Amino acid sequence: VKESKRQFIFDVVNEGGESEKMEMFVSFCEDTIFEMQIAAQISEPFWGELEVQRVKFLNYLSRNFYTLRFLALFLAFAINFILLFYKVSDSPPNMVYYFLEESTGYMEPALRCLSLLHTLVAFLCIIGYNCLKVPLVIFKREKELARKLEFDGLYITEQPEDDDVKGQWDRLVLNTPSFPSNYWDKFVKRKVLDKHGDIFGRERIAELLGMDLASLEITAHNERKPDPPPGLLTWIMSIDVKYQIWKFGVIFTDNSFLYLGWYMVMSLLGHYNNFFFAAHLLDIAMGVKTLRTILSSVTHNGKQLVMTVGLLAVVVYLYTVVAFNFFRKFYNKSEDEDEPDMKCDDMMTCYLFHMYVGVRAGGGIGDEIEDPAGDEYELYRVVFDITFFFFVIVILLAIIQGLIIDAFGELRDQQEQVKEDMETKCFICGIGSDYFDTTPHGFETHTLEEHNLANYMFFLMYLINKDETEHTGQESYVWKMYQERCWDFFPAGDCFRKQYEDQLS
Amino acid sequence: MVMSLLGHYNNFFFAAHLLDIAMGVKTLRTILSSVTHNGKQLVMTVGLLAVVVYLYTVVAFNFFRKFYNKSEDEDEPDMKCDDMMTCYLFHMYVGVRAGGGIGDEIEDPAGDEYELYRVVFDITFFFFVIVILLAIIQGLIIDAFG
Amino acid sequence: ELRDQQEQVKEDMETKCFICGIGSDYFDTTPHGFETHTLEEHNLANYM
Amino acid sequence: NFLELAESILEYFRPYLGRIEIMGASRRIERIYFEISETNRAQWEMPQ
Ligand SMILES: CCCCCCCC/C=C\CCCCCCCC(=O)OC[C@H](COP(=O)(O)OCC[N+](C)(C)C)OC(=O)CCCCCCC/C=C\CCCCCCCC
Ligand SMILES: CCCCCCCC/C=C\CCCCCCCC(=O)OC[C@H](COP(=O)(O)OCC[N+](C)(C)C)OC(=O)CCCCCCC/C=C\CCCCCCCC
Ligand SMILES: CCCCCCCC/C=C\CCCCCCCC(=O)OC[C@H](COP(=O)(O)OCC[N+](C)(C)C)OC(=O)CCCCCCC/C=C\CCCCCCCC
Ligand SMILES: CCCCCCCC/C=C\CCCCCCCC(=O)OC[C@H](COP(=O)(O)OCC[N+](C)(C)C)OC(=O)CCCCCCC/C=C\CCCCCCCC
Ligand SMILES: Nc1ncnc2c1ncn2[C@@H]1O[C@H](COP(=O)(O)OP(=O)(O)OP(=O)(O)O)[C@@H](O)[C@H]1O
Ligand SMILES: Nc1ncnc2c1ncn2[C@@H]1O[C@H](COP(=O)(O)OP(=O)(O)OP(=O)(O)O)[C@@H](O)[C@H]1O
Ligand SMILES: CCC(C)(C)C(=O)O[C@H]1C[C@@H](C)C=C2C=C[C@H](C)[C@H](CC[C@@H]3C[C@@H](O)CC(=O)O3)[C@H]21
Ligand SMILES: CCC(C)(C)C(=O)O[C@H]1C[C@@H](C)C=C2C=C[C@H](C)[C@H](CC[C@@H]3C[C@@H](O)CC(=O)O3)[C@H]21
Ligand SMILES: CCC(C)(C)C(=O)O[C@H]1C[C@@H](C)C=C2C=C[C@H](C)[C@H](CC[C@@H]3C[C@@H](O)CC(=O)O3)[C@H]21
Ligand SMILES: Cn1c(=O)c2c(ncn2C)n(C)c1=O
Ligand SMILES: [Ca+2]
Ligand SMILES: [Zn+2]
Ligand SMILES: [Zn+2]
Repeated sequence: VKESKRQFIFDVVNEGGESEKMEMFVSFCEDTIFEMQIAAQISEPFWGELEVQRVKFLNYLSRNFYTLRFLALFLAFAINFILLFYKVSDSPPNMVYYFLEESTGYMEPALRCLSLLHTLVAFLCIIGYNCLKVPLVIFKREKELARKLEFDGLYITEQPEDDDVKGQWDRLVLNTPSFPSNYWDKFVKRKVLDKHGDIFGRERIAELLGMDLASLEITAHNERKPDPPPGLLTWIMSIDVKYQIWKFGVIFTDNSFLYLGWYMVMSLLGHYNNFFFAAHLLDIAMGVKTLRTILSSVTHNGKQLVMTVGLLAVVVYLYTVVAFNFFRKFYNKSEDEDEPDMKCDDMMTCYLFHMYVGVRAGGGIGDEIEDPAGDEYELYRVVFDITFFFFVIVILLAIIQGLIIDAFGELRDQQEQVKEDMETKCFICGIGSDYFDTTPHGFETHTLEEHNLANYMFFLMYLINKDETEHTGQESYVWKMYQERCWDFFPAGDCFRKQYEDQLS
Repeated sequence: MVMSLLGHYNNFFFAAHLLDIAMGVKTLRTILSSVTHNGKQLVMTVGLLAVVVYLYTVVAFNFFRKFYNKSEDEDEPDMKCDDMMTCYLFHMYVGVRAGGGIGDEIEDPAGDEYELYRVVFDITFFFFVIVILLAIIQGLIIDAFG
Repeated sequence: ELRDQQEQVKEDMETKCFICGIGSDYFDTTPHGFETHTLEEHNLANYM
Repeated sequence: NFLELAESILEYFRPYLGRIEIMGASRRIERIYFEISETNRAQWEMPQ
């Protein structure tokens, strides 16, 4: 929860607007409450016994999801260390033989054991993710969909944009019997019907949301408790195929799940050829935090880097055109005078030669083409080579390096800005420290005892847990504002000390 | 003091005391703080470079073994990628130090059925190992200064 | 320097009224005061 | 009470009620209300 809080604070301070700050804060509180419920559920203490064991096993996997990921990383490193001993031969230990060359004779069985263990651990990581993180993904998707239905009439008054793939896919879940499965609000359909029913048609809304108007009054009329046995037939009857399809689409579109799935696929391939296990070494980027931060420097300006490489390609093409039209005689790469090897007698070969050799050469294409001294075009050739060296080797590569350096600087600036904002301003009311520090340790007192965001989260939890008939006046006021999604109760630019400055003085 | 005593055993051990300038001179200490400020990031970057070079070594060992002959004598070839350990050492020792990457030091691919594969191999090695990772190191140092 | 120019423009627009020049700090004494001021009181689009 | 009863009219004319502030002949800041035409708003919102 602390890591989630830090990530949320960073996101709000960097990519956030003061107008939506409180909306995002309340959304974070909702997500944190759901995550707390998941953590409590997985916390440690024939069909019935099997269910008990299955639940315990899944809870164990969810609890040790990260330990399993680290174990997978370790197993990949061990497998690759073993692979370092591979050798190739033309005879068994014209087709070639690959075999480990080690004295002990134990590495190969160790390799088999480690490969099997790695595949098993990858599978367990997928299961642990599906049990620990997917619930929050579905919760967020359902919450967003419900809000867009009730307060925006997304599929009633408006429509998706024909390119909002998420909006188009969410159309599959609207009429499912179990749409709000993770999101807490189980009456979103009733609320939407009551809100947009009259202007859009109650029957039309009921068809859109898959509601049975007639029976929905009966439900309120009396209490019906069914008696479903553990029968697999009953479980099949309970399965909601359309909702399951929508959920699987969401999951298979989620990035982390796809990453883990491709990890598992790569392990299975490693069983086919052990060298496929090398792909799992790239896992360090996702695993280690320091490496992830370092790689963010490259990926921050990735679009600019790709565009720079494209510009380099275009410039090299222009140089290739000039060479192909004027300097063809200098591109002979064969010492044998009998059989010349001209590298610029056709544009494709000349372009490949330039891009492959001149770009990698320390001094450009002049290092690798014939010396121009004594030729009628000597000055033209030296200008050609010098300009190639200065534009392609000195400047464009300098552009790439400068992009990386600027990425480093900008990321550090973002971190410093977040730190300074948190240390010089209240996250809730926005008043600066300077005002509060007129009293000794005033800012610290204010942010720890008066406007603590943790205290606001705790208040939301307390309101949810308390009975409504027991709410005080202020609790009822805040509860009504929460239900209406009005964030006016949050103090903005004001505080108790400001309100009672003279009385408190 | 131990190093001085050793210098009495062999006079060349007295060279170790030249490193004392880092602690002694203030300007040099400040300059070296630029390197040491992001030392963890520099070490992690070197590790990432090792991993990337290992991946390139795996690809070369499986596909481009014929290009890694470093012997002119046709009688006695010297293949540098007929075993993974030798290929990895060759890559990390020669390709990283080469100005244009491993393509500078392996055999020319022109005329081979895998020519385009080889040029993609060499160009990507040059751009990822020589241009970007070393640029990451230099940028870390510059950011430390700033 | 180019990144600094972009950031400076963004910060100036988000921390000060383009017309009167008063800073956000003053307006934000009222809830969402700066947003209200720049959308409903001193909107340059409204001047056009 | 009148504003609550006129909520619908105010909501309907919200996009067309231009509001600015000027330093008037009285040496005081004055609020000015005027009509924004639909064509004017559309042309202003054109991407160019
Ligand atoms: C997607 C970009 C590349 C991803 C890396 C690997 C490709 C994985 C993915 C997808 C397409 C595969 C579909 C075909 C599957 C069959 C595999 C195959 O066709 O098997 C050919 C050779 C292995 O030979 P074999 O079948 O005779 O084995 C002995 C088995 N017997 C004796 C029974 C014949 O395949 C080999 O060479 C395996 C070892 C060398 C290949 C490089 C893998 C590890 C090296 C570096 C890390 C991965 C590269 C990182 C790239 C990141 C940028 C995207
Ligand atoms: C932005 C980075 C990309 C730029 C790449 C180039 C930068 C560095 C370049 C070049 C310096 C060498 C200039 C080219 C050599 C000209 C030699 C010359 O002048 O000999 C007069 C020629 C010979 O006559 P011919 O009938 O036998 O050959 C033409 C008939 N054919 C083509 C069918 C054989 O007659 C003629 O073509 C008259 C001239 C034709 C029109 C001028 C076009 C020449 C090409 C490039 C000029 C721009 C580069 C200079 C700017 C440098 C700063 C970046
Ligand atoms: C800890 C990392 C390396 C530290 C540098 C030196 C090692 C010091 C430390 C510890 C372990 C030593 C334990 C064994 C002590 C015996 C020394 C030894 O076994 O003596 C072998 C040779 C000297 O030959 P000798 O005995 O025949 O002398 C003639 C004497 N008679 C004629 C009687 C035979 O030792 C030689 O080569 C001495 C001269 C060359 C060795 C380099 C020393 C100075 C060069 C550069 C600065 C130091 C390197 C900076 C590294 C910083 C990164 C950590
Ligand atoms: C992140 C930085 C690290 C990445 C390092 C690599 C980056 C630059 C790399 C490479 C371009 C060359 C691609 C590899 C050459 C493939 C040649 C080919 O395609 O000939 C089809 C082969 C020949 O069949 P065979 O049975 O005789 O040889 C397999 C049996 N054995 C291994 C036992 C001999 O059949 C096959 O293996 C079918 C293909 C096997 C599955 C694909 C795996 C190939 C290896 C790497 C692909 C990823 C690099 C491309 C991405 C570049 C952007 C970074
Ligand atoms: N409304 C606010 N509520 C809480 N902290 C605030 C608020 N406004 C500003 N801050 C500042 O945010 C920082 C919060 O400290 P911090 O997150 O380190 O505390 P913590 O509970 O020990 O958690 P952690 O150790 O996980 O970071 C402090 O500088 C506090 O002054
Ligand atoms: N006098 C002002 N008039 C308008 N915006 C102002 C003024 N002073 C400051 N601003 C700020 O300038 C920014 C204007 O927002 P912005 O230009 O993004 O709005 P827009 O109408 O949606 O246009 P666009 O999406 O094309 O940028 C807001 O941060 C607003 O607070
Ligand atoms: C085994 C270790 C991993 C990191 C999964 C891997 O192999 O990744 C690369 C490298 C190469 C060796 C082989 C690959 C095979 C197929 C896909 C494209 C995969 C990337 C996974 C995508 C992209 C991610 O960014 C997030 C996401 O959703 O899935 C890719
Ligand atoms: C007159 C003295 C020199 C030195 C030629 C001059 O002024 O510039 C040089 C050097 C540098 C300063 C700038 C230059 C860039 C482009 C032009 C074309 C020129 C090359 C002259 C061509 C090359 C051959 O065709 C022979 C010939 O006479 O014409 C060159
Ligand atoms: C079709 C025209 C070319 C030029 C091949 C193309 O499209 O891409 C090239 C150049 C560049 C743009 C991108 C590429 C990266 C990877 C692929 C595999 C490809 C190599 C094609 C392989 C090599 C040999 O096996 C021969 C063969 O036919 O297949 C290459
Ligand atoms: C606003 N809100 C919630 O945020 C909430 C809730 N139950 C759980 N959460 C998380 N209830 C009933 C609720 O009204
Ligand atoms: Ca009561
Ligand atoms: Zn406050
Ligand atoms: Zn103003």
